[PDB]
Amino acid sequence: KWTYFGPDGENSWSKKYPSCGGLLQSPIDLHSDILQYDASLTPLEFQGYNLSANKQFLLTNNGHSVKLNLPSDMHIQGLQSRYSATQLHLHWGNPNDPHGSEHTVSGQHFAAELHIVHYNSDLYPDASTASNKSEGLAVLAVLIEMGSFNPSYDKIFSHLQHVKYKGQEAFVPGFNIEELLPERTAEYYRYRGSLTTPPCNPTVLWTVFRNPVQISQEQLLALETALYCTHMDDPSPREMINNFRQVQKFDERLVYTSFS
Amino acid sequence: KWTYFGPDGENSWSKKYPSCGGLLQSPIDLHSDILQYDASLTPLEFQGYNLSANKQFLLTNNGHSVKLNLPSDMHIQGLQSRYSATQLHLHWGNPNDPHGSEHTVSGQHFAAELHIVHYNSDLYPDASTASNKSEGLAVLAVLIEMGSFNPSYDKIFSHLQHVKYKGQEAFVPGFNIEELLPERTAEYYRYRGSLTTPPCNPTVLWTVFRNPVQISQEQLLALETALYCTHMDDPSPREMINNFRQVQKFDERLVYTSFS
Amino acid sequence: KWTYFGPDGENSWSKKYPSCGGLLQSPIDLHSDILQYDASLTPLEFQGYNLSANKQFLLTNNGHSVKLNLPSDMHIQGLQSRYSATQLHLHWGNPNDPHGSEHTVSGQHFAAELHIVHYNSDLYPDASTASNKSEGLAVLAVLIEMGSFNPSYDKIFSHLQHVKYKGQEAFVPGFNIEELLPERTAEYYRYRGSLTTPPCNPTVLWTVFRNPVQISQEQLLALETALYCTHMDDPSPREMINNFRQVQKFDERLVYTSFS
Amino acid sequence: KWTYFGPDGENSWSKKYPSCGGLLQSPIDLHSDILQYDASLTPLEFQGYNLSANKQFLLTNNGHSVKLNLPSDMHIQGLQSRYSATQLHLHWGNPNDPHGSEHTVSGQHFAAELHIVHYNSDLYPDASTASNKSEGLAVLAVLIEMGSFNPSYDKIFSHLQHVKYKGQEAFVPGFNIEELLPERTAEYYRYRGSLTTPPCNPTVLWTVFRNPVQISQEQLLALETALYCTHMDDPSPREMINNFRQVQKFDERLVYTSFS
Ligand SMILES: Cc1cc(-c2ccc(S(N)(=O)=O)s2)cnc1-c1cccc2ncccc12
Ligand SMILES: Cc1cc(-c2ccc(S(N)(=O)=O)s2)cnc1-c1cccc2ncccc12
Ligand SMILES: Cc1cc(-c2ccc(S(N)(=O)=O)s2)cnc1-c1cccc2ncccc12
Ligand SMILES: Cc1cc(-c2ccc(S(N)(=O)=O)s2)cnc1-c1cccc2ncccc12
Ligand SMILES: [Zn+2]
Ligand SMILES: [Zn+2]
Ligand SMILES: [Zn+2]
Ligand SMILES: [Zn+2]
Repeated sequence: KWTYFGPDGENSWSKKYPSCGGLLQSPIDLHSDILQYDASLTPLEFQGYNLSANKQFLLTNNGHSVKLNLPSDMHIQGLQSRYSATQLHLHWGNPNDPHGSEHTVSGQHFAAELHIVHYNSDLYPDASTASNKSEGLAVLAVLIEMGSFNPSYDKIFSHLQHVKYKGQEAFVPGFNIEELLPERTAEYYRYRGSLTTPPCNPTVLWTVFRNPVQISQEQLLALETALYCTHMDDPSPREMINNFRQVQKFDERLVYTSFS
Repeated sequence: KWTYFGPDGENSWSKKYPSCGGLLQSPIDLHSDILQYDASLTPLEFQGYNLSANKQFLLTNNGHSVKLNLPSDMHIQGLQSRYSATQLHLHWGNPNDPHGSEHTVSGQHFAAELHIVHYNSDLYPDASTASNKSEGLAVLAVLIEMGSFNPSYDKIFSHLQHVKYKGQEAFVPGFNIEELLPERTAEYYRYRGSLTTPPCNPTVLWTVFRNPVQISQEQLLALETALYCTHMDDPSPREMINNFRQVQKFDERLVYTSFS
Repeated sequence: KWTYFGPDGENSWSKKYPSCGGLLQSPIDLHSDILQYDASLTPLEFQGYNLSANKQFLLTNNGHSVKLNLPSDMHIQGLQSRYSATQLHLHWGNPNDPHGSEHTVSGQHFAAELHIVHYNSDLYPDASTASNKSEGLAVLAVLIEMGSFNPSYDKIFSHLQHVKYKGQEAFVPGFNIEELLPERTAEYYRYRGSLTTPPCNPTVLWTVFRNPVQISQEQLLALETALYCTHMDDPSPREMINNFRQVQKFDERLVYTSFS
Repeated sequence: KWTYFGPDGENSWSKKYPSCGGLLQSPIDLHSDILQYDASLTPLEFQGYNLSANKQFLLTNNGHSVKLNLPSDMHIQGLQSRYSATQLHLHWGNPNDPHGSEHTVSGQHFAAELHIVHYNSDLYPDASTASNKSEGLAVLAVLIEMGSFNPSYDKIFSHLQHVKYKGQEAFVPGFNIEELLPERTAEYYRYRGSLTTPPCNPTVLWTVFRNPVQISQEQLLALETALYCTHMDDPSPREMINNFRQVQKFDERLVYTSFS
């Protein structure tokens, strides 16, 4: 058991999850002093992201985020190995302070953040295996700010009232996950990091796109208010808000950019 | 044993010091969504801050920071109690990333941060018994930015190369401590928080001045490069750099401002 | 009554020493699939390793290796028990194939290997008693590759031409044993294993440092050609070469690393 | 009784099978220091390897491997004597660590290894007579790696669910065995060695082909998960995994290559 608030909150993760107090922890603040252009970074190519409408995909409240399962025939090209998709999920703040991205840029929090998790499907049979091993995972991160209505993000958010509580589940018809990504995917930040939640394994290769996406005022408030961390009858219900980790120390180490 | 790096670093403080994973932790990011103007916040008066030039004051490398002992006849006027000074010390980054303040403003790290530590002398007989009790401590924070040489700060910094190693001490002739304070001390952020180092006692009334002071690049580099956490003859020395805590979650609370 | 070649070689050790065909045998091949990061592995401290230069320490050819006796005031700090030093020795190949390390990394042999042997002095009165008992021993392993001359190793290797035959003894003045260790001793592999020689007791907590040291081409050749397994007057001399065990099966088990 | 794990495992083979602790043991690591080009080595020709589809060949789980019986009208030309076939079988690792070849190349384990066993039909009347006599046996070894699906190897793998336990047998229709061999069979390593299982007779002339073949992830996982070392009625079942011998010392001896 771990939470984002109170006694089992993130300063206490290291007790049961020692890696949370270990190496290569994420997320981080992306600022000029630790950036470095790498001319050899190539654009990712996104394959099998256009999910068939006649198929459906499981959405789950896992008590920490809302999660959509993704098929292993969905994959990224442009890394050392083929990585196949396993799931995506989100991180957000709260109505009084709607800044709940994990990564920050020059000290600025965005409204929210999308993570699309992949496992090394050349080396490893499944995400389970891959999660605590070298070269294990590749996570794509999209920064989300307030703006115009996003019909693509609403393909997820229109389902939130069916996964209000921990353990609940709902099917979503296939849509084009590539619509979730920003402008000019070629431009990104890349560094070696970790899971941002327990167990905090340092097995993730991070790609954070430079350019944010927009969702409406209304869409963001919906996401911040829809969900609970607790089961259909915990005596003490807890709202799912502020489900992001504080940025970590990042000392004598480098984040590589595909832009100058 | 605690540090700012490695297995004894801040994510693991909670394992030896339970308060570091509890409530009311410092430091924090000061941003609009959690600020509120409070016109009842009156100017502090700084009494006995003009230390006798004929007296000397102990400077010490304690392995975590550099610390100057302060006399009990030094005190803050204008709080519910009189608070008497006990010591001051600093926090800083590193030459490759010179942004090591503890508190941030709108996401932005300053170069360094000065802390003038006081205890409630009305209620308690010394800082020791005040430290972990209600209304025990008040800390004044000055944010420090790189720019102009600062003669007053140099009355401390000129002694740095003579306390390079843990346990070493020097004497500092009395000078006017009020000269370390920024302009318009009437303007400040106020909130209830904690020590930013173990034991992380949540017993601190924080006053962070609105306006930064400046020190020279040269002053900053001396601060960032002169000092070691280790004793003189340790075969493997460790540099005293990045001795600041990351900002903490601050939800469902307000910081009060004396300026609008 | 055992060798590293022919009928009394390692496939036959189990006929004379039951533990050599038992569980938890060393050495092993260190490869990604059986590695796991463990943030709980903190740095050892090497205490009393700076041996008095006014003292001398017995170096012996015992017919299997060259051995340096070590004082019991020398010890490892940072394990559950104190482990006190008893001897160090080496393992090597031969000039025709100079890859005689015991542990391998991703299949690759290094030139040679140093073992520094310690016993659990909290639990047990001497190394003799600890040798075949629970948590009895702890061995530090340094992988040795051929490269730059090493003055510290030469404090040993300079005496080799005076212990050429079995039973012969020389005195080595005290020097700093820490100088035999590599860079970044905080980085290591840890696993539960056995003596690599008869009687092969499965009582050893192994720490293999991640990073090798270098010794010169000339130092390596002296190690591989100076010593004999036989007594001086024996008309049939056998050269002390290839005195390393092959790697053992390692299944249903993990090696824990302090690095990722 | 002998096994690849625990107290009857490979370090104990010598107790009842003396030759396992003897001369000329296999397998070995093939690395530059012990290789020598030999221009007189000629290519093998493979005769009667295209087995009639109208005949049947017995597949058996023998408790140590899966074996396919072969006819003696299958032979190799290109050695000193005609060698005629008796069986083929395989060696493999386990799902967590899918590296179970017997021979290694520059320290690298491949996924698995195929052995095609032949006996000297010029000198001896049958494989049994030949097995423990001078010039008795010749074994071809093919190294196997993860890659594309291999429909030729599936002519074996598709019958595995019929031989899950020791003693169980199934007939396989003839296919072309030459389909199991890699590209450029003319390039190979040759050396004098032994059976890699008890009784470890030193009577094998080994040919290991330079180039590996590929099978899919699913085929390799199939092979590693299908079979048991124990009978139908064993109360203590054991999965058939890691059925490969560790590499042997190879001192004062040469492997000859057909390529330079
Ligand atoms: C692949 C995976 C990612 C995650 C993630 C946690 C946090 C992230 S995030 N915030 O993108 O860094 S991804 C959690 N669990 C698994 C996972 C998936 C499937 C089986 C697992 N078995 C053991 C441990 C973890 C397993
Ligand atoms: C009051 C006090 C605060 C602190 C502080 C640690 C960190 C801060 S900071 N970073 O301003 O929050 S203040 C350290 N020592 C004492 C202190 C001062 C004097 C005597 C003490 N005796 C026992 C324990 C602590 C004593
Ligand atoms: C504790 C010990 C380990 C060893 C070792 C044999 C092999 C290793 S190695 N290759 O590090 O695994 S360490 C040798 N001698 C002693 C030892 C040391 C001192 C007294 C002894 N008395 C009886 C038996 C052994 C004694
Ligand atoms: C059973 C057997 C195994 C082997 C082999 C055992 C291991 C290998 S391998 N792993 O290719 O080196 S080949 C060779 N010939 C025979 C053989 C085959 C047929 C009859 C026999 N009679 C007596 C002894 C051996 C006989
Ligand atoms: Zn995430
Ligand atoms: Zn402070
Ligand atoms: Zn040894
Ligand atoms: Zn075989």
